[PDB]
Amino acid sequence: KVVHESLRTLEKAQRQLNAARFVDDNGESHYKALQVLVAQLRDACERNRT
Amino acid sequence: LNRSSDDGVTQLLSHIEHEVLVIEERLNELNETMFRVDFQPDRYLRLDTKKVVHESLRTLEKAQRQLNAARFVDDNGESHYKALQVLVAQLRDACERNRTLGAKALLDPRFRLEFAVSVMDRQSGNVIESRTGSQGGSGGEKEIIASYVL
Amino acid sequence: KRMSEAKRVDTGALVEAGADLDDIPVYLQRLQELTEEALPEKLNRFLDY
Amino acid sequence: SQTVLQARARSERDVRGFMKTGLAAEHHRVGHLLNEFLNLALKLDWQRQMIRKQEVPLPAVGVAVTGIPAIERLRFKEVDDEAEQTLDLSNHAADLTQIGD
Amino acid sequence: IPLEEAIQSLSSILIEHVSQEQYDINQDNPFLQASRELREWIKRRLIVER
Amino acid sequence: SETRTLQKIREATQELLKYGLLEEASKPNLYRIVLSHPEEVTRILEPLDLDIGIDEIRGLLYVKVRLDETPAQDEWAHPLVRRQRLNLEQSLLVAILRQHFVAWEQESGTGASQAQIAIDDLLPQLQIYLGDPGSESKERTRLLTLLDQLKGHGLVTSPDAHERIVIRPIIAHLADPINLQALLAWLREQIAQQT
Amino acid sequence: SETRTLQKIREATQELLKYGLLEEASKPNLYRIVLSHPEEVTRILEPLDLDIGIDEIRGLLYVKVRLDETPAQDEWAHPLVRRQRLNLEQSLLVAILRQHFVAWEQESGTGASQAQIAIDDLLPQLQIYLGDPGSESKERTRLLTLLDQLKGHGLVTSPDAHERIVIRPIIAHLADPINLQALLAWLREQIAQQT
Amino acid sequence: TLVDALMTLLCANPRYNLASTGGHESDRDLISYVRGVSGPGDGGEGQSHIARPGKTVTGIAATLEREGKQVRLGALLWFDSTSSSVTDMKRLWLFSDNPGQTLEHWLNVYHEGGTRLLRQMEKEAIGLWTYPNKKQYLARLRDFFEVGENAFTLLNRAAGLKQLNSIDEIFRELVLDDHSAFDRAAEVANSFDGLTEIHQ
Repeated sequence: KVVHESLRTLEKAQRQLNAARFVDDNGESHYKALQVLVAQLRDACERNRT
Repeated sequence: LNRSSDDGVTQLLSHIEHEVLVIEERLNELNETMFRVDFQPDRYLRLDTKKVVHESLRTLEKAQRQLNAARFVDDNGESHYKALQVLVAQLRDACERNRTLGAKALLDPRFRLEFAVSVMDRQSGNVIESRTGSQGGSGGEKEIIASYVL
Repeated sequence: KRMSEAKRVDTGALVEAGADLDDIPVYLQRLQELTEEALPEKLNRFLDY
Repeated sequence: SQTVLQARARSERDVRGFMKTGLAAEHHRVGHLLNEFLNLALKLDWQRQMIRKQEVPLPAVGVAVTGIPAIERLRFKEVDDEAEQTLDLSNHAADLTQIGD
Repeated sequence: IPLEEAIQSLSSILIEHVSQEQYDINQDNPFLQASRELREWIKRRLIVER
Repeated sequence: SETRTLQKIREATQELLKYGLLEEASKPNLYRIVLSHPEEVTRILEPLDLDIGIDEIRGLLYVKVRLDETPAQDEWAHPLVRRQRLNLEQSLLVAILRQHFVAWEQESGTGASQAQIAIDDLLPQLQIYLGDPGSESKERTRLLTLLDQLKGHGLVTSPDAHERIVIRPIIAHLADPINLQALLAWLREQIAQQT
Repeated sequence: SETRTLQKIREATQELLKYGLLEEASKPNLYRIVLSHPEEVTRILEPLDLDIGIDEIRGLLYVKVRLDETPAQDEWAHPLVRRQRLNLEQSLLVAILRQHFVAWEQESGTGASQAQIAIDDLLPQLQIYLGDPGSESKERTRLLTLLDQLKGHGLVTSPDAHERIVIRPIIAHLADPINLQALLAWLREQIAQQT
Repeated sequence: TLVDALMTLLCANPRYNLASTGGHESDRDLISYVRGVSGPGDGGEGQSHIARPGKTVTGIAATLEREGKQVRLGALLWFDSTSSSVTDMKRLWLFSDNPGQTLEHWLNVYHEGGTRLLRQMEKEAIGLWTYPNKKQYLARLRDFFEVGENAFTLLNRAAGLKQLNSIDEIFRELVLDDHSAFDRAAEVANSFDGLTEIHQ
């Protein structure tokens, strides 16, 4: 079993988003975290031959 | 500036031409040796060569010609000096970037010509296969091509 | 100058307004509408989503 | 009579419609500028082809970029061949073993 | 008059006046000559097509 | 190392450049895609001296020339603009179309639905300016030729079965107050020359 | 405010997308700039699925479709690059020019300055595959209009005052050169069969 | 030539002449076989090396038997002109399980008439199938032999490939079926599109 750095970074973003749901603002930081999570998915899909 | 002369570049180009001619002549002896063997039932192989005038050499010749033209317009010799500077710039840049093929095809004799293995008919002398490599071929046939050329 | 720049950034709602002093009321109305109704509604929708 | 009355039926219906427009745009800003321009148009002499082939200073919008002339995009003519047909499908019985040592 | 029938009739009539060289009436193509002058008249407001 | 723009964005911007304008009324799946990443599309179109211009009210996106940071150049001399500068008689029909569009827009409110006009209503309008050749066939051909030349600019569709034409909403931007003011000034200058 | 892509690179990209060809022999400054910033231009053109192939030997650039590395689509399809098939006469003329260029390169080398070929020289060669259309004037007009048509694609230069032409280096990178040789030889053999 | 005549039917995107190259790259194509290009030619004007430069036809078929039952694979390829570009070559793959249907039968039928005749014959004859593109035919092969698409490509690259330079690469690209969740990830990302639109 070999866990690549990409999955580790995605897990880190997962935890960051999970902890960031509760911060008190206009939703800015929560949206930032959510988008930074998804960006890993999109980038992965586009360069799927890497 | 009046005392200055353009002999330097033309001599270098002539020396490069001499080197290319030397390489071609040396290949000539190998071609003659290769005539004595049959690469195939009635085919004898040969090595050809074309001349590759890289764009850099064309630009250098153009600069040299415009320099020849620029000497005879008098503006305190400013135009002549500017033409000489332009001509020297190509050489300096090639020296600084010798590793790129762009300068190799101007300063290196080995890159002034492009090689290609050829198959000759023993009787008529008409070429049948201007083999530039081994793409395709049956294998075994690939092997004989490689072994002969190497 | 500033009306022209606002037009440049402006998205469609002001296609029917020029860059002369006559049309300043339209720009003021747009700003008033954004401050009062459109912006808070969009923010509420964004937070809810 | 039924042709003349039809002509008037078209003519009246197509002006009772035109006047509904114009009313809706008298006080709208772009409508006002448009009416000014339309009024200024009449003075011109449209019969002369040259005057109605001038080039107004309107902007370019919806500019379309197409036909990038990449050299690879070309293809050559396909000339049909129709002289004969290669029906021949012989069994090639000449495959009898004739091989070297 | 329907336009095509008008062209037919005018072309047939022009044939019966070719011998009138006093006005350079030619013979090359009666139908084209009709197509030309039946509109030459329209631009002169003698006839109008609707 | 190698970074490819999101394939969806590439598809959307390629279509947008091909047609010159995009709409939610016909290609929603691409209109939304462009409307969600305007910065990316603007920067992709930035080198070519082309810039997006958005219209959420009507559902219209279009590409327009830039003169920023290289000013004082005629827009139509730009190298990629593939069509000719507008003709006077074409701008007359543009003005009439815009008048009909403003009427329809203020009747039904800015928003959805299409601003349709019947070919019948346009023949009389031109009859005043362009003169009457006394042949419905000829003036109908003239009007259809003008409309076809305007389809090359993307302002109108071709006549459909019922002899009607949709005025594409981009017309609202082609003739707006600033451009109309410039056009009026130029036309007054021409009239003064005529005197 | 935001940075703008350098001026001359914008100029290069726009011109290269207008014509599709850049030559050191006809635009030296732009060619030098584009080769001095190889990554920037390929980055500007990447979003559109376009990409430049550089031919240093002949000092020529050209825009080629960038589509992916042998995807399920055996044949590329692009929204901007509209594929065209030349008519018979254009195909034969392009084949003739291709053969002349290859023959001259076989002697003077690859990239050697192309020897001008007289218009008079071409007419007999087209007459082999097309006969005599009826008059010298007709055939010469046909040849001149075909050369003008091909100049659009950048294959040839306009004839000089002495009525000779040059062969643009672009002709080496045509799509599938095997089509020209085969068709040319096929017609050349058919004429011998019939005569 | 024979091995690739067989393999054209089996694998989706074949690697012709693979064994000679050593196992990593192919250096031919279907067109060079249909035309029968003998070699790179004299390099000049000559056209002697090409076997069938004009309008030509070609067909290949393989017969596999189990317990007497015959499944005859087939293929037809032809040109209507000298053009040798992939888009002008017209193809018709064939699959059948009827012993009576043969390659000679197909060639005679084609000589009688073009594709339309073969399509009519498809309706007329039982136990026969045809496909104007290779994808549906390969799907038929899959559902007939009950194997994932990777199996035939594995067979093709097994015809040579005497190195096995990296077990990981072989088992990742040539053995194990494709179960990547790329489509699922794309779907998940699209679920957040509404939020992006609202925020923008």
